[PDB]
Amino acid sequence: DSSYSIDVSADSPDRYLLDHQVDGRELFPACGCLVLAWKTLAALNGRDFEQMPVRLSRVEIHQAMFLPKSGSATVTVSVMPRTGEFQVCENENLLASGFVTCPDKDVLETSTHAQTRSSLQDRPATEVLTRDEVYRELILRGYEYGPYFQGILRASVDGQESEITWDGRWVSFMDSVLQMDILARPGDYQMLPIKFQSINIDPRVQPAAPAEDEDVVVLPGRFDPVLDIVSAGGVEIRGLETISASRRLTHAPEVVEEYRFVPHHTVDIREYADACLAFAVQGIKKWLSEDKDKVLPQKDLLQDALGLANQDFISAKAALERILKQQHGFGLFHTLNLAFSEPLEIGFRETLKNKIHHMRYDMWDDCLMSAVECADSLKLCIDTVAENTTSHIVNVLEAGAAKGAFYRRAIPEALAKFSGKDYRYTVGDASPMDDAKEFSVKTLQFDAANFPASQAHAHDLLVLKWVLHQQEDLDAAMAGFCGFVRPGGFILVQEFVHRLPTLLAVEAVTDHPLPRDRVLGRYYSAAQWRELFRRHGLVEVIHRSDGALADMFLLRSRPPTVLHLDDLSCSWLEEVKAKYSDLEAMPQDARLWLVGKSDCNGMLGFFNCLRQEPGSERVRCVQVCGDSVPDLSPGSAEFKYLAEMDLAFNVHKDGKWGVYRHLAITDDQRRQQFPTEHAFVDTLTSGDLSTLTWVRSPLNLHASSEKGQDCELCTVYMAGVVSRDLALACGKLRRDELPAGMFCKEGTLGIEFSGRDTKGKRVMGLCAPPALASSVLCLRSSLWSVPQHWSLEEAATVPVAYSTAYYALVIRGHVRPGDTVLVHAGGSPVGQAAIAVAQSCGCEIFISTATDAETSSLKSMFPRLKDRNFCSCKDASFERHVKKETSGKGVDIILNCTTGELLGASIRLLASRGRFLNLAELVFSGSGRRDTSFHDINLDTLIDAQGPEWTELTSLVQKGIQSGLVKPLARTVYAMDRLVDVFKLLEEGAQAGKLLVKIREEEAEKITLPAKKTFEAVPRTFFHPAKSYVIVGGLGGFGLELAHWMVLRGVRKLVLTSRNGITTGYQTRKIAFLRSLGADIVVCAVNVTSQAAADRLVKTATDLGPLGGVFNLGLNLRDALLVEQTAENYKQTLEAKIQTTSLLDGISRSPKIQPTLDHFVMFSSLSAGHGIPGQTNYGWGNSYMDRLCEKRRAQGLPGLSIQWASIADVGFVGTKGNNVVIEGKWPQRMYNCLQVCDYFLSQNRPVVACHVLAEK
Repeated sequence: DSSYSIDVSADSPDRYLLDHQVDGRELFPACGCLVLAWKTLAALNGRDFEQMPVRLSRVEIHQAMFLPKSGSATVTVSVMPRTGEFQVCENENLLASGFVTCPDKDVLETSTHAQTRSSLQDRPATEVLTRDEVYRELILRGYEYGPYFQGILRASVDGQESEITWDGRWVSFMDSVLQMDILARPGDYQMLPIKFQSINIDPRVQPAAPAEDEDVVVLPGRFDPVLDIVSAGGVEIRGLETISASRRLTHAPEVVEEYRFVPHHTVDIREYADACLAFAVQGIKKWLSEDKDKVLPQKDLLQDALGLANQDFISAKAALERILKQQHGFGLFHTLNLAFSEPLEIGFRETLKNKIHHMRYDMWDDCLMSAVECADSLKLCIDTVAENTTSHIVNVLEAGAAKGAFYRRAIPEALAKFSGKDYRYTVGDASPMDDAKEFSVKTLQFDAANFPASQAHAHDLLVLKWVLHQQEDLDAAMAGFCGFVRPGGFILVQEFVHRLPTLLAVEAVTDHPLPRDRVLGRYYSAAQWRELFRRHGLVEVIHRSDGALADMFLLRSRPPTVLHLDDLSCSWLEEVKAKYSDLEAMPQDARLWLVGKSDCNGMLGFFNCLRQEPGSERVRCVQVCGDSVPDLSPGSAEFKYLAEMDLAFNVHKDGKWGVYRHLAITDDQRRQQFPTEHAFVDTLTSGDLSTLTWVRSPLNLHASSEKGQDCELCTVYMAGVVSRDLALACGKLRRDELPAGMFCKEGTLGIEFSGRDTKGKRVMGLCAPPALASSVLCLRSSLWSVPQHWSLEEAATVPVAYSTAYYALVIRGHVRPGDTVLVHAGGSPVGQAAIAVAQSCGCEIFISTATDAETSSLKSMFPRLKDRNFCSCKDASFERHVKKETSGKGVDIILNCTTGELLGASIRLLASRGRFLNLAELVFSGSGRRDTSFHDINLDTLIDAQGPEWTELTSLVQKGIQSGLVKPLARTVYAMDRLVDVFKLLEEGAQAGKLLVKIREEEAEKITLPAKKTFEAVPRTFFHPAKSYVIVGGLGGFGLELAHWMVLRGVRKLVLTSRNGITTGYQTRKIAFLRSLGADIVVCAVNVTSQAAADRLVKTATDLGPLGGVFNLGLNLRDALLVEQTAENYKQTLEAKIQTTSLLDGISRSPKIQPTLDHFVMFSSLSAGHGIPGQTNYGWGNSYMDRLCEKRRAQGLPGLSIQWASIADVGFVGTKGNNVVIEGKWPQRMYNCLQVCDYFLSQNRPVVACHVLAEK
């Protein structure tokens, strides 16, 4: 137990160990455990770990320790003297094991140690990867190494020849070599090493450690793929079996949101409101009729309310009870019932008020009170305020916080999503507000006019939720509120207009009494509210209603210079550049009126970026879209109406004035299952059985034609489920473990199926994985015709069951007349199939049922079975029974299906020349029966590799079907929408025989067309393999990864267009990999700027195949403030987005390509939505692209514009470090970006956005 205490403090040597990060976690590298075992062996043998050649074999990695951010950890090492079986473990959980020894000269076997010349230099840059790209690949996979572990200086495109930087530390060097190995196997899944085969270290031949001044040593390293052996300097790693991992998003969830032009102006909420009004009216009538003790608070007020409403308790109570019954959250009625029905004796006020205070928490979340404060309206109001205040911090004050509790929904749904505009929010009310502790805010207690002068004019947004109908002197209270607001600030008001008597019942208790325009002495109408706002220097900028109770208003405290940027050739650039400095010298009461009315006027993004720059505060943008162009000439009624508000972002559309704002997309909308003609079940979050759901299938795209062999598309009617499907869905069996040919498939669940083939003839059989689906593309060789007298509910049981039975007993077991067959778990369908086959051959069968009901059922299903041929599988008793009944010889064919100690017991029953058919081996190898045989039976491999054996098996099962041998087993049909329960039951072990899923009900006729049907399924994104897609500028950083994802999703014909073509080595490696996946990548270098260039591009695409999509990913970054912006920069930036986009749009809507195009996509950036300082070219380009895509969708044809915040890894930000924050937007990962893109490609919205917020 040579314990090692590692330390990771600042001054400790091992600080570098914190550089080995894997998805934002400081994992202790396996190389560390290897080096620790090396040192332990060296110490135990009286040697130094720098001059002792070592060899670690059979190494296996169990767990990965998480290094503390700062502190120390303990790891023990326990090696055996003779065998050298080390065991590196910490605390109670083992980390790694294997054997470690010290061999003689015969330690290294590669000869790369002797080699000293590199030769990697003087090779064209197009054929060598530098450190930056070599580690860009690995960070893309998920390994994010720090500078100390970035121990690779150069690599070849083949990934074979490479250069390592030796600088003393052994762990860094070993992890560099392992990084070489990982680089040798491309992909997109976070590979995790588990088992090695041989790690030989020979420090003697290794070059000596550099001194401090001798910089580093460059060591050559080579990876031989024949044996899969990576050797650099003095190390030699071999084997490296690996598994997959499910990644771990390092940041907060991506905030998907759709751009939309938001204009200014459960139970049916109106019905709820009306019913509650009637209930309140009758309850007030009851109270007035039962007011003999004169205890009713302000009886005159409630009499007035009842009289105004006028203009049985059981009846209305039943009305509201029924309306509740037919139906989330119902608060108003519950509180009203509590209030009306309560002992009204002396002291009523305080007890009832305390009860109402208890219930206020539920009262907030009511489907009538919270009917107007939907996420949409709050986000609209808050973002309007945010983009109309010139400051990095926005102040918000909430008066009467206790009554309203606005923050409840304004902080976590409209403020917490702020990016680049910090929010300072404070509450105020005479009552304590400790309940606001969770939502961190500063408490400024007060209430009226005795208004704190400390915040005299230091607020931008004042919140008035149900606090405007409580004051008496509305004029003075308004004067105080308006004072509370900075000039140009906003006020949020939420009031009641209709159905006042209801909730007046409540206010008469909980609210302060008031005397008595004044509707009920306390309330004002909508028009009256607007009059009140008008009288007090306030213009209502937004008005939202709910039609029942509540109305929200966002109000603002009230020689123009127009500048029509109608031109799109950047003459406006010079015009505005000259006219915009004139604002600075001008007084602060004058603003610049930028007016844009063009076919695709792009001012939205341009101004969004320009706003950040200094001196832009007094600049107003006016975007005009659509016809009915408003009169924007100076002196026009529209212009007076606009200046009455003076809003930064004002847009016109459909004849109404609104604002182009972002709106969040709730998870209820990211899983809206749509109807599709084909679908297959899959697990969204791999490893969880609670997420199984139906996803659209690529067959819907008429991709049913398979190049290999001839295939037939069958319409499934009854899809079976096997233990294999559970093993895959749960996560016990990783996808990559499946045979090549099933890993590239669409899904991986379900094999058996049965239904009508083309022309309708009923068939059944196994197939590729995507069988548990509403349609399957079988290979025409795995199809048996359903006989008569066999309804499809029964044919779903023969396959897999009898297939495995025959394949085990006959094809491989070769059971003969005689011999003894031990069938474990005779209850399961495979057990019964094996019983049938074995009894057909005539052998003696020893069954091992688990329970007793299974024994009775089997005995009643098979007459010839006696009572001596049964055992108990649950416990290790079957061994005794089998050995006693068979005279100790032992059985011959053990169709075993158990594991663990039961497996050892089963192995200890096998007789000489015995065949152990393991359906699920380590113990077996140590057998003592001499001539034996062990057969691993995995039907998946046979299904994939349909050699002669598959045809022979098909023939055997068909011949059996012709006879009476095979017959359907016990079946348990489960409805379609019961996948989670079906899989859970399959996990439990209480499965009743077989398990099926009824996709479609069988019809009377025995041969007919399968009719039509639509299935609910979450839409995925798949591409037609016979089409061609162009990725303009796809050769950059994002483009390449988008192309790899595309090729994974089915694209086989690509045109990666770039400026100069292939320049670096990373592009060449990516091209080679994509072509290795079996795709046609015709890289061009056509800078699309004229009709001829685009025509040539389309000619290339068509020569590849019919054109289907165009993913424009080009960009040009000439960042510079508008005060010092040159026409050349604008031209160079727009020709990358505007010219190319316009030409592609013009050429893709021609008659010859329009009916074949479905994926016109333009990658944009948020710089058009949220602005970036001094990047107006990017903003104008992005705005134009978004407007073009909106026009496209309005006109038909596909259209899409995805606005990104910041992509990590690939971009230059990834090279400098994927942590730099811009406007508070963390650099988004890649795979998360790809998943968001996957959702975005298959949803009908013109322009969308996606950004990841950074920890403030």
